[PDB]
Amino acid sequence: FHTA
Amino acid sequence: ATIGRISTGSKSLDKLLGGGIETQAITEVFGEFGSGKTQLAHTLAVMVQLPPEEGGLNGSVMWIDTENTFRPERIREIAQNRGLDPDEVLKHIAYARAFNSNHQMLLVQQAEDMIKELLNTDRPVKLLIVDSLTSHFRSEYIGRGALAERQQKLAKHLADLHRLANLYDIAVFVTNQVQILAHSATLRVYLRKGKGGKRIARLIDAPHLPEGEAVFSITEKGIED
Repeated sequence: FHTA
Repeated sequence: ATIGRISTGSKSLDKLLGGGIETQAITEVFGEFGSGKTQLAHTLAVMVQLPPEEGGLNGSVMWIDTENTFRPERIREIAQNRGLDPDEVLKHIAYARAFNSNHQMLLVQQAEDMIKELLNTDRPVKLLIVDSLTSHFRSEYIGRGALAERQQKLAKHLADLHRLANLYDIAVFVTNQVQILAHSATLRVYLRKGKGGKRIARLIDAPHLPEGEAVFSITEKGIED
């Protein structure tokens, strides 16, 4: 998961 | 522990839902291509970040995408048009693309790490989106023998999602493209695109919840009456  | 309720942005759809989608639940929206399932997901990913008196849960979002349909520009549009900072709203979305159904299933375990990290901060995870829940399962488990196998794997995936919803007080929102099978989501909402491009929602197999249909529009604010 990565920040948008 | 008491459940929370995320407004969808439509008063009509909220009423159908008893106030909004619930934490400690999996809400499945299903319908044909173009119905608006992914628009509702984008809308919820902004709404949940609002404070509770505005229909949110001051929450963070996790999003598992299987169809490359997440659009940061759409989040930006919805956020701006609701008085919010688009970059901050985006910051509180954690996003992963699932390569296949097995990776999709592992991503639920991966998600638990961030959920735990954020749990006792002021923006805990409150929404987990899986869009599409079923697309990889449909392409991988196909032909003679596949109905049983696919249903088993999908039920296990949904059990993992139910555990996160229930253990960490999260609303899980999942999409399913539908043109006899068992389903294990908490609540199933049938969505269709009708005359004029209005969207129409109906609860399925929920005899004690509102009978009737909600109608809403896709707009620059996400959805609205």
